[PDB]
Amino acid sequence: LPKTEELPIFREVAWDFEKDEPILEKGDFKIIEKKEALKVWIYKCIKTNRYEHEIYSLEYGTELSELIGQKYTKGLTESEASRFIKEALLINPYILEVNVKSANFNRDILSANVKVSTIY
Amino acid sequence: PSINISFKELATTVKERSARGIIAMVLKDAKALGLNEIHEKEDIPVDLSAENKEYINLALMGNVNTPNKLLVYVIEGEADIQTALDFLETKEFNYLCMPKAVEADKTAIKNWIIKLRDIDKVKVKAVLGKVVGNHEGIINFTTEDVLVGEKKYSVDEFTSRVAGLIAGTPLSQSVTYTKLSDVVDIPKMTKVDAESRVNKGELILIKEAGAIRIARGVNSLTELTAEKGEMFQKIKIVDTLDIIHSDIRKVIIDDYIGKVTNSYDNKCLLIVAIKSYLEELEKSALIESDSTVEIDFEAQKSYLKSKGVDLSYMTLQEIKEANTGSKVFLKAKIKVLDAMEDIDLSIE
Amino acid sequence: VGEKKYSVDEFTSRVAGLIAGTPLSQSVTYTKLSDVVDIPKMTKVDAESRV
Repeated sequence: LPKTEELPIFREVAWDFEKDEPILEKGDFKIIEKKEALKVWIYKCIKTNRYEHEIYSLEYGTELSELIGQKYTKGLTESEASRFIKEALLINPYILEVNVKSANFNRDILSANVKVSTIY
Repeated sequence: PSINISFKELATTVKERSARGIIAMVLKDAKALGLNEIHEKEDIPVDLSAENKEYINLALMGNVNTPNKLLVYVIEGEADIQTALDFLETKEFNYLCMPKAVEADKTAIKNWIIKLRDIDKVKVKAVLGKVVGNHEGIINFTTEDVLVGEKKYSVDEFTSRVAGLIAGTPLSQSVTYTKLSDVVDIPKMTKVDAESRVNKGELILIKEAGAIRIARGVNSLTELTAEKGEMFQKIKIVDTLDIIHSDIRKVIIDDYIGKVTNSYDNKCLLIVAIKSYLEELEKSALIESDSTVEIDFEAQKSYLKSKGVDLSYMTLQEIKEANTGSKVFLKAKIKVLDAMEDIDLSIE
Repeated sequence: VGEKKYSVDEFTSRVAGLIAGTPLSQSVTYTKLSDVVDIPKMTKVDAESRV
C-alpha cells in the first residue's frame, strides 16, 4: 500500500568531463543535483574496468575495453557492446533503462549513439 | 595509440523559452549599489534594507508558480533613472517596477518603453501606479489605501506584488477573478464605483466570491484605435503577441542573418520553419489551430516597381521566382485563441 | 622479459614470431604479454610521442 520512497538527490564532487580533473569553486567542489550526479557516475563506470583494480566491487566495471584493440569484427560486436553498456549502466538504481541507437563506421573511429533514461 | 570513449549527454526540449518570466527590479539604496540576479528563493543580501526585503518577498511568490527569474539592481536614488535605463538596455526584461517612481519618473519610463517598442522592436512591459499614458505596454494599477495582511502597503508595493503574481500566471489561465488570500483588509467600495473604475482602464481589487480578487485584466490603455479592437484592450492578447514577436526575431537573428543566403529555396525553408513554429504555438491553446504563411506578393510588386521591371509578358509566378535583392517579403494569417473569462447563456 | 635482460633484437624476433601467430581477424594492437614482467617506467605522453 505505501508508495515507493523517492531516491534522495545524489550529491558529490563535480568537474568537467572533458577536463578529467576535479574542479574547485572557491575551495568547494561544485554541487551536483538532479541530472548532474548520474552523468558523473556513468562516466566513472564506463571509463575504468573493475577487473583491472582489485579495490572495486565485483558488480562494478564494464568489459567494453575488451573490444578495444580489434579482437572481433564490427557487425556483431555492435550488439555485443550495446549489451555490455546495458549491463554496465542498469546496475545503478537511479537509472531506469539505457538504449543504443546505432553505430557509424568510418576509418578506424567508431561512433555510436546511446540513450539514458532517468528519474528526475 | 591511446583512445577513449568520450560520451557527452544531450537533452531535447520540445518547448523553447525566450524572454519570458523576467522581472526587472531597481531600488534606491546607498549600501548595496549593484545588480543582483536572484534565481534561488530566500536569497537576501545583507546590504538591502527592510523595505527592499519586503519588496523582494512580495516578488517571491506567485499565484500559480514562482517567477522564473528575479533580477534586482541597486544604485543611489540620484541619477537612478539613467542607470536603470542603461542596465535594462544591457539585459532584456519582461516586466518593470519601481518602489519610488515619481510621476516624472513614471512618464520617462513609459516614454522609454514605448520608444523601445516602436523603434527598437523590443516588446517590454512596465507596471506603474498612477499613469494615464496612451500606450498598452504599460500597466496602471490605481487602487489606493491598499492593506495586505493587516499591514499598510503603498501603491508601488502592491503593483510590484501584482507584477510578480502575473509573472507566475500561466498563459492558459487568465488574471481575471484571481483571489488573493494575503489581502484581508480593504476600504469598502461600491459595485458601481468598481465598474466605473474598470471601465476607465484601471486595475482594482474587489471582494467577490467570498474573497478579494481583481475585477479584470484589461490594459492600461484607455483609447484603442479602430484597428486595435477589443482584444488589444486585454494584456493577455498583447502578451502572447509580444512573445511570438520576440521568438521570431530571436530565431531570425540566430539563423537567417548572415548565415543564410537569399534564394527561392531559402525562402521556402524559412516559410517551412515559420510554419513549424506556428504549429508549435498551435500545440498550446494560445493561438488557433489554423494559420497560413505566404510570400508578400504586393511587396514584391513594389520592389519590382522600385527596380522598374515591367509587369507584363511573364507569368505571375515569375514574380515570386524573381530575386528580391537580398530581401524577403512574407505574409501570415494568425488569430489569438484566448478563451473566455465571464459568460452569459440562455435557458428554455 | 621474465626478470631477464633482453637485447632489442631478441624482443624484435619474439614480436615477429608472435605476429606470425596472430590471426588476420585479430589486430596486434593492445595485445598483452604475460612473459614481460619488468620494464622501465615511461609516461603516457612519452609513449604517445614515440608511437
